[PDB]
Amino acid sequence: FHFAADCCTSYISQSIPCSLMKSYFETSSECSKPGVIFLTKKGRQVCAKPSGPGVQDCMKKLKPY
Amino acid sequence: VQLVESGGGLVQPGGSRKLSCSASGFAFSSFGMHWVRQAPEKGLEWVAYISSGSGTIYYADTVKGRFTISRDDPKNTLFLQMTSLRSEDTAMYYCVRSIYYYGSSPFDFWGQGTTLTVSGSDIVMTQATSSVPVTPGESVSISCRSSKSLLHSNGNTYLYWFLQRPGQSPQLLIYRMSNLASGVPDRFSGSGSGTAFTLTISRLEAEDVGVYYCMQHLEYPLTFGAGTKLEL
Amino acid sequence: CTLSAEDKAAVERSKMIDRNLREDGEKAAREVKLLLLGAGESGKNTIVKQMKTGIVETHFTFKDLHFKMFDVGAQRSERKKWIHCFEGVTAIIFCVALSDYDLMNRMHASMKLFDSICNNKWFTDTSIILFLNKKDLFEEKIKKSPLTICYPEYAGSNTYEEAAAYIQCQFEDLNKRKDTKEIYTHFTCSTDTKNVQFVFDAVTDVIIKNNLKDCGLF
Amino acid sequence: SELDQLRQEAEQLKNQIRDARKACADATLSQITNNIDPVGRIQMRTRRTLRGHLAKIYAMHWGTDSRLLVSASQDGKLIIWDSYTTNKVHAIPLRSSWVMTCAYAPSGNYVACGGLDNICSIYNLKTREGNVRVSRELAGHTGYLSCCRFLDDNQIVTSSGDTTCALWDIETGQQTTTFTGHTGDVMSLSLAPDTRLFVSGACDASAKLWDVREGMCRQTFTGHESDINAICFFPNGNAFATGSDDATCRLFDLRADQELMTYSHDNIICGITSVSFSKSGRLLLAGYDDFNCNVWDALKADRAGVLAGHDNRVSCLGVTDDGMAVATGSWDSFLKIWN
Amino acid sequence: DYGDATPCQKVNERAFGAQLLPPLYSLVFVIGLVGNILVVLVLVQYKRLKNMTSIYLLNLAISDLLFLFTLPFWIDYKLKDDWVFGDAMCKILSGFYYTGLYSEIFFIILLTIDRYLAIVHAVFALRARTVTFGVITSIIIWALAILASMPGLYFSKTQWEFTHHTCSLHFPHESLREWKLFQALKLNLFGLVLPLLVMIICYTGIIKILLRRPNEKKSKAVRLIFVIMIIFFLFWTPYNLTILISVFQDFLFTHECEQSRHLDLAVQVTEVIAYTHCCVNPVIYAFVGERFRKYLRQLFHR
Amino acid sequence: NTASIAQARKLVEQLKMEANIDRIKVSKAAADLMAYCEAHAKEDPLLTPVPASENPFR
Ligand SMILES: CC(C)CCC[C@@H](C)[C@H]1CC[C@H]2[C@@H]3CC=C4C[C@@H](O)CC[C@]4(C)[C@H]3CC[C@]12C
Repeated sequence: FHFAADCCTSYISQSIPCSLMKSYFETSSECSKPGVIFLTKKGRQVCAKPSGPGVQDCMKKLKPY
Repeated sequence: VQLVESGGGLVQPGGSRKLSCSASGFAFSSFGMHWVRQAPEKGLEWVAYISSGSGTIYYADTVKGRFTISRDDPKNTLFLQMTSLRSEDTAMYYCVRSIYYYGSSPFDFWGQGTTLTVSGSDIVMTQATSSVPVTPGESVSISCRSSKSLLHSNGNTYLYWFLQRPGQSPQLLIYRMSNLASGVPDRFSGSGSGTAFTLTISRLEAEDVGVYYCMQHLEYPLTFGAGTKLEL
Repeated sequence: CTLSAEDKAAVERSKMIDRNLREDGEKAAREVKLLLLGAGESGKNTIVKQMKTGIVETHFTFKDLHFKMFDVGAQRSERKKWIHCFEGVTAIIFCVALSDYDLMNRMHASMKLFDSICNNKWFTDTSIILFLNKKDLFEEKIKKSPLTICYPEYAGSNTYEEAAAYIQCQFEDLNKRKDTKEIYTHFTCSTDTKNVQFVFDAVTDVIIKNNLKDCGLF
Repeated sequence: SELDQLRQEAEQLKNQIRDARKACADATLSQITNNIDPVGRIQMRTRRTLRGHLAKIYAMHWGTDSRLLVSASQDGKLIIWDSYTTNKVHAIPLRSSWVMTCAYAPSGNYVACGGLDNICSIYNLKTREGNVRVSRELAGHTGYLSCCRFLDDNQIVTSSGDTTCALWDIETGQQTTTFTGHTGDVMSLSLAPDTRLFVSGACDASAKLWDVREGMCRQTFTGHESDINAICFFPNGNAFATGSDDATCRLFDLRADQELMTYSHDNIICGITSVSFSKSGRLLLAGYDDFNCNVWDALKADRAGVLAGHDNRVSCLGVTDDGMAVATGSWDSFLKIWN
Repeated sequence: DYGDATPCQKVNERAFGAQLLPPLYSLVFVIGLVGNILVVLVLVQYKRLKNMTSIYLLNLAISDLLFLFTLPFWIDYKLKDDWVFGDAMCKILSGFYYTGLYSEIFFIILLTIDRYLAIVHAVFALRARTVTFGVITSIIIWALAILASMPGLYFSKTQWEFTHHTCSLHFPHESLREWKLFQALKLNLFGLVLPLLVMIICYTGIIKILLRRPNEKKSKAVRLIFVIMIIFFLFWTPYNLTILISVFQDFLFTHECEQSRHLDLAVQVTEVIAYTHCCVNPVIYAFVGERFRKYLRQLFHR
Repeated sequence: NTASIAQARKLVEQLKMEANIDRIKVSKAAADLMAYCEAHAKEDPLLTPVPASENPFR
């Protein structure tokens, strides 16, 4: 029904230090470009590619908890 | 109405033979067809059944897996395929017509049969007599007994009576207990109560001598009695 | 199931009877049934001979359609008692002789029969294929005998086209249900080949209207 | 003028008959059954529904054993039904599909069929070949067959739309006696319980009582305003009920010779297609074109019940000889059994 | 430090969707159920005059109900903005939604071909418009509708998004765009091009025949046909265009998720109409006909 | 017309014989019919329905 899920339009250029990041998310297919949401202690979320350097190993580390 | 059997003869054990039954003079497609054997000295034994339109098929437990029944309705013929023939299969085979609906008379016409020579829950019916010396003109009472009552919730008692004259095929006499068959004199009568069954013959004739068989038609397999023979 | 072996064979025979009654009904449902009707001494026999004691049935085939025609002539009994047997006929062929105007007046008898048939409660939605026969003899006679003797109010010349159109309109004005049933009119002679095709076209229109009612467009 | 004198004599003879009847009518049936308790409300439920006819059902007839039915439809088939199990015993393809009547012989060996072909066909049910065969075609009527009833395996009475009835010997296929005297189409027959007499109603609004052996009319009964479609003897054979297109049933007594009762209601304006009695004769059952059947108290003229459940005209009725069940047939293609 | 990229936070679109979509669906669902329940009731009532057209109309009603089943779940979702259902519930609902759409379109195609065959080939249609062929083709269409719904079955998922829970499709990475196109091309070549092509080809012949020998009931039917074609086109075309635009939204739009917000809004608004076609459907194919009106009136009387 | 003379003669022949009938009073016929209905009241299954056990169509 096209929930119009929150989506990403720009990506972080640096490799993620995710010690600042409590959680992760992979965007809904309603996006044009696939993306990953990261949620922070300071609380402002950011976006990164699925193929990013730190994103893969960190989401493996930062599994549902 | 004619049913002419063909095939038979001498066959070696473990072989195969095909028996044919050519029907003429009746509406063959409308009729279910049975195969019944008679051992060289024993009584009748029901072998196989194919219904009208080939919808249902039954076999005896002693031939299941070795014998096959088919009907070619357009060419008016019934076929039995026999494989792995044993010594117990030596018998004369009778092709028997049957029709089923309210008020019909099943097992009413028997073929002439062909001779084949080979080189637990069943309802058991006992005719506790093998010979009855008789004289013309007197009354005769033959009996059959059933392991379970042949009376049904329908009110129908499924007891058939058959007569085999010497050197002849069996004839239907009483089809559903106390119903006289077609072309049978009134001398014959039938009575019974659930498990005990009596066929009464009045003003006995010389033609009436033969072997009398009680049969059941509650469920399959169909079981014949041992037979009672009338002398003189 | 609490049925004997013989009861089960009886049920199996009953189901075989079901199958064949269904096959027979399906075969019947592809059939075009025609009620052939009209006054005596008309071209009805000519129509029958061109297509090919109580009811007489004729069967013919045309363009993969099979037709059954029921001549109910020779049934001199009260029509009201058996006409409802033909409720559900696809069409009624009605034969009227054009030569019968100058022969009560016989053409007026044909009109009385047509009026009684067309406005019958059993044929409210049944179409009529009207055949005006013997146009050749009508051509000959229209010279000697005017149409005024049959129609007092006729004000036309003794020509085939005008008098024939007058007769056709006179018959088609007897339809009191013009919004429910069609009348197909054909002008045929003793020697024709196109009568079967005209009946085919009219029956095709009737089938198409029935299919429109089934599909939901009507 | 012989004709004028002859017409006069007919007139005074009719006046004499009317006078002798008015003399006999000292009291009415409604004045003698006024002390009789009503039957109450009669509710009957469909117990079986017989499906397989693919067209309008015109006639049915119970067998004397009270299980088997014969049913005739415009689809060109007779069906012999087992009423207890709903199984079809036989299906008989008819040579002509325009059937209007069917009969089942009291012995159970034969069924009769006829209609717009002006022929009464006798079909043999019990053959050595195990099929149903046409045993005979009876030709000789010049109108359609409207009813037929067996007296025995070898005698049948038929009624025709040629204004006449006929008694046929089946072996030779010949009419042995013809009954003339109706001036309109004869619609229905009914045989007396002893089969010495039979009544026939016709489209002249008249019912005639005939003696079968002698072959001549005994009595004529009038009173209906329209065509009589159905007729039936009372169980004992001393009365009969007729049903017509004027929405009325009338009970006539043979020995009194008058109309005896009228069964009608303001809410009914349709013709009556069929009538039948119950075994006691206390109930008269009628089928209407209003798509249902009414059960009347035949002695008090009250409506005792209704059999609703058909989607079209109730074309035929039948009460079974042992009295347990009613069968209704209809133009909706279905037969129903009621208890 | 990592403060460069932020997601767009389409909050106002949630609010305005909450305003429109739940109330609109509350009516679409109820009127659709009324229409389709009265349809299946009138059918499966005669059990006599049931031909190929009745089979196809019954399966169209079943497809409509199968679609309508999923709505109350999505009003619940849009009202709470919280998926309170299981993962398997999303699998089942996605399958139901996709098979409902595809089967509805295919059964409209079957009804149109049925009419074409009955009207243009009325003599041939005597030996072809049989109930057995209706059932065989209906099962083949149902199987094709199930087959077209497989991606929605396999890929649908659930994830907990930050104080709420979402139900979505979550196609595999590196083939998102590829997959999306395929999912759009199914709906646009089996849901727009094919049904309009079939409807035009059949209805040109049907109109050609009904224009010969004109009558009042012929012109009424011709106007009804034009109404059917126009309703289907205007109801279904904007949905397919919105899906195509959404597939390639990154190339088309210069300023992303400023106009893309309005794109999502347009997609929701258009889906409203595309679903409302499910309710206009039983009126077009059942109510307008005389026999169905007759049978409904008889059911009313009893 | 001689045919009508004959038809007429027949009609009279029939009216005479239908006139000479020993009719009984309507009251006695009504009483007999009512007595028949009273006599066979208990044997009529449609008027006094039987228990479902002995109803063959239950
Ligand atoms: C999405 C899943 C769970 C449901 C898929 C629907 C299929 C499998 C079911 C639902 C609708 C059903 C059809 C509904 C009605 C008809 C018409 C009937 O005359 C033949 C059977 C037929 C064709 C049914 C067969 C079974 C069916 C095809």
